[PDB]
Amino acid sequence: HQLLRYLLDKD
Amino acid sequence: ELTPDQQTLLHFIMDSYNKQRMPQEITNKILKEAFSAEENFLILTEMATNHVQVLVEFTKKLPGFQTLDHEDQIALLKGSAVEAMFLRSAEIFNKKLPSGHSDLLEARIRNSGISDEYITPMFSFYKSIGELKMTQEEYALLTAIVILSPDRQYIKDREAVEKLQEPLLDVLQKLCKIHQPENPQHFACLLGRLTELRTFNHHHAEMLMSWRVNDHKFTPLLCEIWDVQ
Ligand SMILES: COc1ccc(-c2nc3cc(F)c(F)cc3n2[C@H](C(=O)N[C@H]2CC[C@H](O)CC2)C2CCCCC2)c(OC)n1
Repeated sequence: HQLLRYLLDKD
Repeated sequence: ELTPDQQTLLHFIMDSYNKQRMPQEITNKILKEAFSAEENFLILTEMATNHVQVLVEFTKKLPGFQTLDHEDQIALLKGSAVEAMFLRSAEIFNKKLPSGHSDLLEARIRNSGISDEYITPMFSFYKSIGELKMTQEEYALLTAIVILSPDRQYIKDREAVEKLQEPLLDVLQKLCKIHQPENPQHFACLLGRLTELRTFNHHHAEMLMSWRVNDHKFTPLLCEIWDVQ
């Protein structure tokens, strides 16, 4: 789930 | 009556919830003209990709969410995404439209491409939501409650999620006593609706694969959230 991880960790 | 902190929480949840695509934007497209199952599948995947993106931003603004374990954060999103999509669809469906419009919208959805097997329970759930006569705040709080469900699979710290869900449940309960004082069963009815939401999540992949199309193309983001491709 690297896209979801990206969307959660982005400012 | 709501406290100053609860009133603050409610407006903050409302503003974040209002960042979604307008119901009218969605219903205008469906009502305007009839589309083939191929065009409707494409409309659905794009609508669902937008929904997931907007849901992640809504979820991030939920009080205490950013303090949770990162793996639990993902389990919560993966666990609620489909339920939140169907709850949003139920809201848009029960929004008042001119005479005959909601009859055409229902007929257009019935012939979208989805197999008849899933049509009846989907419209049953939609019509049950409509009977509740829910306000915009009730839909917003219920969506927040759906996302912050501690009884979600793979959750490591259930108590951490519980602490976040409880103040939202309290606000909803106060609004249910204010909005419908003649119906003291209203809060219980909304909580009951969440069990029906979970059934759609179990049959989500089949609903999509049984669509009347030759190829079922999904976006990389939808492949992560849905159990497809
Ligand atoms: C997976 O099976 C299915 C089968 C029907 C739907 C479904 N129910 C709807 C009820 C409405 F009242 C409505 F307006 C649209 C609705 N759709 C589609 C859609 O576009 N849903 C998005 C979801 C995310 C939001 O942000 C916006 C709406 C569907 C309607 C028919 C043409 C194609 C698109 C679905 O949505 C949950 N899932």
